Amino acid sequence: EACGYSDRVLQLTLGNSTITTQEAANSVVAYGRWPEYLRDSEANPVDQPTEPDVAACRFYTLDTVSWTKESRGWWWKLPDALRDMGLFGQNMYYHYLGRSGYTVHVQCNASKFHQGALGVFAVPEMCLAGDSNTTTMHTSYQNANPGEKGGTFTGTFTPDNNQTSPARRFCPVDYLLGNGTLLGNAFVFPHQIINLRTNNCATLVLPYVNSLSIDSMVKHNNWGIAILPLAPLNFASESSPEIPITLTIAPMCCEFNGLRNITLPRLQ
Amino acid sequence: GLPVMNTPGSNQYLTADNFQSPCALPEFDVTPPIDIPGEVKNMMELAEIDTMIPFDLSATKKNTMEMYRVRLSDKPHTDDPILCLSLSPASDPRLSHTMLGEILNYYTHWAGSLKFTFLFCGSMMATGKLLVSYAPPGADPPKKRKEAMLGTHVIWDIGLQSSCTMVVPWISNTTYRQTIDDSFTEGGYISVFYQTRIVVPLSTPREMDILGFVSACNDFSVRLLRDTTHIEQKA
Amino acid sequence: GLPVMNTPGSNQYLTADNFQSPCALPEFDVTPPIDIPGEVKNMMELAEIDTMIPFDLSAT
Amino acid sequence: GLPVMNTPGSNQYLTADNFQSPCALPEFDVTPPIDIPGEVKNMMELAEIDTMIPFDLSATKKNTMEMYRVRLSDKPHTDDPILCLSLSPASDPRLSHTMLGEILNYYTHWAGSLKFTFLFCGSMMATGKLLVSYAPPGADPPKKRKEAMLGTHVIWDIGLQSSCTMVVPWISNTTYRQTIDDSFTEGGYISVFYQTRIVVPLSTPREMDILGFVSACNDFSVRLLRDTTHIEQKA
Amino acid sequence: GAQVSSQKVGAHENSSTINYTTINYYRDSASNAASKQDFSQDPSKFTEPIKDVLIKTAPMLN
Amino acid sequence: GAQVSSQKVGAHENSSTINYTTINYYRDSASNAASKQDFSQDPSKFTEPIKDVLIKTAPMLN
Amino acid sequence: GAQVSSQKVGAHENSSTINYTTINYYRDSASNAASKQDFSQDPSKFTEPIKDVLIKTAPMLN
Amino acid sequence: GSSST
Amino acid sequence: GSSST
Amino acid sequence: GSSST
Amino acid sequence: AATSRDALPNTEASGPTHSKEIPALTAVETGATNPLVPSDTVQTRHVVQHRSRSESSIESFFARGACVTIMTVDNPASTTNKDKLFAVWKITYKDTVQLRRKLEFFTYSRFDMELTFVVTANFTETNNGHALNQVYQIMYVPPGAPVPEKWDDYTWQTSSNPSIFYTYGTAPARISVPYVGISNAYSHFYDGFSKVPLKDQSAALGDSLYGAASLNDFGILAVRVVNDHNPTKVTSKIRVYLKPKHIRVWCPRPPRAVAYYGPGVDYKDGTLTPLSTKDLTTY
Amino acid sequence: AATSRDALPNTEASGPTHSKEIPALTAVETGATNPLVPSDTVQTRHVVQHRSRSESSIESFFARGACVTIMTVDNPASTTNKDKLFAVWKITYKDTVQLRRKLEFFTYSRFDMELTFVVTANFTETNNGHALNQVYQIMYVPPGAPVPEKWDDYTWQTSSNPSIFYTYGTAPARISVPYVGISNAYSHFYDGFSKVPLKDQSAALGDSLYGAASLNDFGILAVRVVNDHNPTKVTSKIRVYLKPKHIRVWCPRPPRAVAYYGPGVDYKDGTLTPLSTKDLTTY
Ligand SMILES: CCOC(=O)c1ccc(OCCC2CCN(c3ccc(C)nn3)CC2)cc1
Ligand SMILES: CCOC(=O)c1ccc(OCCC2CCN(c3ccc(C)nn3)CC2)cc1
Ligand SMILES: *C(=O)CCCCCCCCCCCCC
Ligand SMILES: *C(=O)CCCCCCCCCCCCC
Ligand SMILES: *C(=O)CCCCCCCCCCCCC
Repeated sequence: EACGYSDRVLQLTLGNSTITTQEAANSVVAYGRWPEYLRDSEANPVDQPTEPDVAACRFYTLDTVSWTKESRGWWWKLPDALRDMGLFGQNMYYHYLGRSGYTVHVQCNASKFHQGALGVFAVPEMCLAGDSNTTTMHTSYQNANPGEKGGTFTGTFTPDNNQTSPARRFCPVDYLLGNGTLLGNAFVFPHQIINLRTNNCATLVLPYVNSLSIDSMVKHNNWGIAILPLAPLNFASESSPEIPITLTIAPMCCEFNGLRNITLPRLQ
Repeated sequence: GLPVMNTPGSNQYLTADNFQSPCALPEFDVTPPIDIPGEVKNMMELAEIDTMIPFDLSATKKNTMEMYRVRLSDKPHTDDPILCLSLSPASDPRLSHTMLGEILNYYTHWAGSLKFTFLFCGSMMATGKLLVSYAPPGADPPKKRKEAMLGTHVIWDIGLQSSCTMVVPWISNTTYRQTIDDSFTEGGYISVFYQTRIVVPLSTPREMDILGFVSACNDFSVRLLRDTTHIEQKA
Repeated sequence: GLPVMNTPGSNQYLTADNFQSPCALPEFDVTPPIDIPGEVKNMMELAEIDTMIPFDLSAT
Repeated sequence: GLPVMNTPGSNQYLTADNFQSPCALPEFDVTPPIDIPGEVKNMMELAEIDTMIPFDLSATKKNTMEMYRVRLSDKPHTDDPILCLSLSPASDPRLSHTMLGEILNYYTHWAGSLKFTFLFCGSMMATGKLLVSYAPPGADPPKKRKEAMLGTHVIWDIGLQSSCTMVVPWISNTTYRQTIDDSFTEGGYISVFYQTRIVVPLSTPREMDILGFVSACNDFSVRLLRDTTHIEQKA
Repeated sequence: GAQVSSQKVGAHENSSTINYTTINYYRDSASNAASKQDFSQDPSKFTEPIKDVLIKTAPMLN
Repeated sequence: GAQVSSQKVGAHENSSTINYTTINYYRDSASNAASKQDFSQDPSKFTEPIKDVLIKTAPMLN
Repeated sequence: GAQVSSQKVGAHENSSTINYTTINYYRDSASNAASKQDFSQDPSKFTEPIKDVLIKTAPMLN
Repeated sequence: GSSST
Repeated sequence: GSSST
Repeated sequence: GSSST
Repeated sequence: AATSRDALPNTEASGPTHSKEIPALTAVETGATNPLVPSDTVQTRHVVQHRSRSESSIESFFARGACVTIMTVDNPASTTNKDKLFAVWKITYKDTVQLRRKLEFFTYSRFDMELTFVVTANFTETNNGHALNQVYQIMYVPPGAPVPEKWDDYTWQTSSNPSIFYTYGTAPARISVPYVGISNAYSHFYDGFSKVPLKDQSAALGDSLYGAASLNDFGILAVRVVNDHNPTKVTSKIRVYLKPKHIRVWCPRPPRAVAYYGPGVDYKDGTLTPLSTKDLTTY
Repeated sequence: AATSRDALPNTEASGPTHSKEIPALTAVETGATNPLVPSDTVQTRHVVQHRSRSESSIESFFARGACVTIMTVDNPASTTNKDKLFAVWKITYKDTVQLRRKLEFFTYSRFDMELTFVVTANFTETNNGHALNQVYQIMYVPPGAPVPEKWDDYTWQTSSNPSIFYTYGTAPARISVPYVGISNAYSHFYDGFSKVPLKDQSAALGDSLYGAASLNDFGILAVRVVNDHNPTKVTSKIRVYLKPKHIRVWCPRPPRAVAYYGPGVDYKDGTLTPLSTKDLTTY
């Protein structure tokens, strides 16, 4: 705008939380769909839903990770990364059913003398490959669901040889997007690129996507967030630079059905 | 009953046929559709999305994340190529496995215009001008800026708009090219050059990467459906 | 006669099919229905009637 | 389903049949036609174009360029034939391999009028009058001008209009003749004679060639498609 | 004599009622296919066979 | 109940729309052939999923 | 969608146009039989390809 | 003719 | 219906 | 009857 | 209103430019692909376009019968000590690789299904006896229904299960199936489990496979030769072809780049390097 | 508006002439054929013409199924040391001579194609065993697609290639193909090369065959017997018949006068003298 408004400068407000950014590269709305509540024509559980509004639909900041020249990539699953986040988590665990959309805001700033580009991908149904060559589909629920902590990509497939006490975890090779497909094509998924000369952040608005109108949030993740270094971090002449990446996520239009006693999962 | 006479084709099974057949589950209560985001109507929609090119398939960079990174440096001006590429979208090793290359490998014939976009992933303090070229087939493939310059090209100036797009225009003798390497339907040559050189200040990295993307233009189409060589099942 | 071309599915017997077939007893004088009480139109009508649950299936 | 009853002819394959069959490539994007010059709608168009006759198939002229040249000379008047030819357009060795003869060899029956045009390839200083004749079948084939004269003929005077056309008119008992030698459907006799003689001055060549051409008239037609003997494949 | 009826269309193509056609070839009704155009009734004669009509919000016994 | 539709005629004979006819014989939609009368959509939800509409002649970032 | 056309009747019975009927069953034109309703053209582009139109009664060269 | 439904 | 010719 | 298209 | 077989846009004539409009310059960081046509970066003539995307429509891409399995059955001599082999197949598109890869370009799908059955038989021994023409029974057993244990037990009665009786030598058998999913669309991928491990409950009880939803998703096809035991043994194979008709798909995915290893997204060591050597500056 | 089956022009009555009009005299040097009818050079009566050129129309001339190839396949005993023979045929009208000669009356053509398949089988050994009825798979493999190496490898799955499953003894198989060329018309002749020899480049690299355009023009037909190995061996042949329907042709050419020698216009020594001896003055 003529009196100063810009595509790089955004303010987002949800509940009692506000995010400001002075160096954005617009925002992505996945598949052109803004989040919405479940319509009566697509509804299925007949009981009155719980809709927590401002208490759950607000910005939760997860633990900050660190980007270095050794960094192969990081991944998170939704709703899993938010499972212990305030009243969103409580509402999630007290109900059999739940659905939610999300605003994902990835934060990474550096300086006009740094280089590097992060691919921020939102994958619907991000099924990842496990660590075994003798058995298939065997990653334990505990290993499959890291919570806020997330997981990482590796540059090398290294098979779990302990047949008597199997590790039962994923082994996500980065150029294969951890799922057997080439990373260069991951751009057909909703994404943004944090290229350090251009922007400090990525912002993706994600609708609820599923083959069902509502589902078990505890048994099933709808979206996976994959962040990979498309171009490695570099600074001045320092052989070992580091810059933080902070992930902040807000649930949107979340509703819950089937209230009963709280689910206490075996997470270890 | 009615006098009929069986024609050739009777009782055969053509896998591409389109006939009615009896339903094994009559009156089955079908679950209705819901409005899932992301519906696709045509495979060419996918070919129009930018995908990253594995430009450096050298023996040590191939099948690693490195294959996607084209390294540049602040070295003095040369007229030698940064990269060279044959316009063979389904068969050239660098293009054949990109989303466009993949969809093309399910078809025998392709047609239309393509566009290459390059992203500068260097620091903000780094400047430079590059020349991106397309030479239609028939002459010596360009190995020096002077020949590349004579064909379809874009001179990219690096600055706040990080990326530059060169459109490879549909220039062919035939109405459709094949999805294999074939001299009769050869597409030509893409090459990139330094117009001036990358210039950095002190305290700034002297080497940086560019990333490349390919996608199809709205005039692009494919035909004659076929099986791909990019997946198989020995035993 | 009329040019025809047999498609796949020809001569098979699908047990769930719905076709016409010749009647073995033509012009048979059918006995008419009378109004018997208790007609059912759909199996779900029966599922809507209360039935008693065998709650205690203990060994004895 | 519908009561049907299979008639004779069921399941056979007639190579001349005309039925619908399933398409192996559904929804294929067909390349459109462009307006190529030279479209043909009917094979008889080709039979109406003049083609050169191999008149001299003698043991040393046949299968050489010489077979096309009929030599004349300034010798004194004679009533003997320059050339003699049977009107058998598909089977006579001189006509059977001309474009008309060739198209006729893909059919069993022919009908209509034919025209022979002769071209004088001598010098401008050479003059002469020739008689071109057509005798319908049934009598002694003409071996002297006096008999040829009694039938259909043209007296050609050589001068600025280099060429002369004799039309052989359709005169047959049957509605169609056969494309083989057969006495019942014999066409008759073409022969050429000197009416006066070729006269040259001194310093001028005393021998020259004429070329002959045959083509069909607009009332000409052919029927009952068949395989030719003019091409084959041993093994 | 062609009978034309509506299909209940479940999974639609990326492609308005769709119909199908039926012709009976035989004189005897027994020879005919099943129409499947069937009617539903209310379960009352089995579920509520009581002489005095029940009001679900009121006491069943009064 | 006969459905009549147009063919897209590619190679023409040396011989005005050409049509073809379709009749559905079965009550269940599943039994039906594929119409192939399909619709196309614009790639925007995949190619341009950004919140602020882009103008290709203007700077993408401003 | 039935197409009805005339036959050129050669040998007649001791028995008014006679017609035949055609219905296309398939969506692709390639699947269709040959119509045989073809057109004729004049041979001029091959027989008379000269720039100045010829009058057969006049001298070809003047 | 056609009995519709 | 019937396209005549 | 005939549904045209 | 745009049909799949409509022609693509015409190329418009475009002249020289000296302007502040910058179509060539962009920023892919935004997540968008730059919508450029040749007339944005080069001078173009007017072309009247005739090409169409008809054959790359989702229907057209899948409108082909693909082999999803080969079932083996036999009919032995009465005297043999081995049981007469009838076949049981857990129904899926994942036992072969080709159609699976095409469907996996998308996350979700709805379709009606056409199943076509090709049946071939042959003699096994250098014997010289004969077999009269075989009739085959293909019974669908949905989850819950009694699975056959013997070629001739009561289950083959099929009072309620759909069965096809195929006669050898006739045109290949064919049926259509509606969209039978308990979801609003078939999930090609399921990032989840069918059980929740509960703290209070033992590890063994809470365990389930990653990516697997209903243990018996859609039941099985059971096939047998209805003919009684013949002195000369004949072995037969039933090839099943699947065609997705009236199909709709959602959420695009990159194609499988490395060899399939089982029903899930897992990859095996040694099959992970698909790309060939080619040098950066070599055409 | 002139139909192929329209009657040709009537002969008009023509009387005697003493005129300056000269229809008989002409000059073929011009390139033109003299358009004369009999009434120009002889006295004629009135004839009402009834004959037609209907059967010499381009459709009519080509409306016949012609044999373009014979493919051989077999199904041997499991125990044999030789592989089960499946057939691979590079598709063309040039492997046989008759239809090739008719199409070569013209330089260019457009047509839809009808392919009809006649399949016959027989026993090879003085053996006495049997074979049950064979089913054959005819798969079209378009250029780019994986060509089969074994009768039973993954390629025969045909998820995207068009396949015909033919049952022995049934009516001969038949399919239609659209105009599939990447040109606006099929070139029966191509006076050129597919490569340019460049000075700077080595002789070997710039070399290509005269008259040959796309190395793999249209792909191949791969045929196999789907039946498993039988103790008694059966050999089978598939004869392919091609009919050009909905055909258009451009630029007429003289017919092939000497025997065909390979895919091009080449002639072999010793086959060059087609014409017989006949004397100039002998009827
Ligand atoms: C989760 C992965 O698998 C699938 O999504 C998927 C796999 C298979 C699909 O087919 C649906 C299941 C069945 C439905 C019923 N069926 C029948 C029914 C009757 C008969 C005689 N024969 N087969 C055969 C297939 C549909 C989807
Ligand atoms: C240049 C010389 O050859 C030709 O011009 C010429 C030769 C062959 C011609 O046929 C076109 C090629 C193919 C097209 C597709 N085709 C098919 C397609 C599907 C099936 C099952 N079987 N065959 C078979 C033939 C057409 C032209
Ligand atoms: C009402 O049925 C009038 C229209 C009939 C159209 C033709 C029906 C198809 C042929 C059926 C023949 C009779 C079957 C015993
Ligand atoms: C609408 O369909 C009315 C016209 C019907 C014409 C006859 C159709 C051909 C016979 C179909 C018989 C029924 C098939 C189940
Ligand atoms: C125009 O075609 C309307 C009249 C149709 C009469 C019935 C045609 C015979 C049955 C054809 C069935 C469809 C074939 C795919």
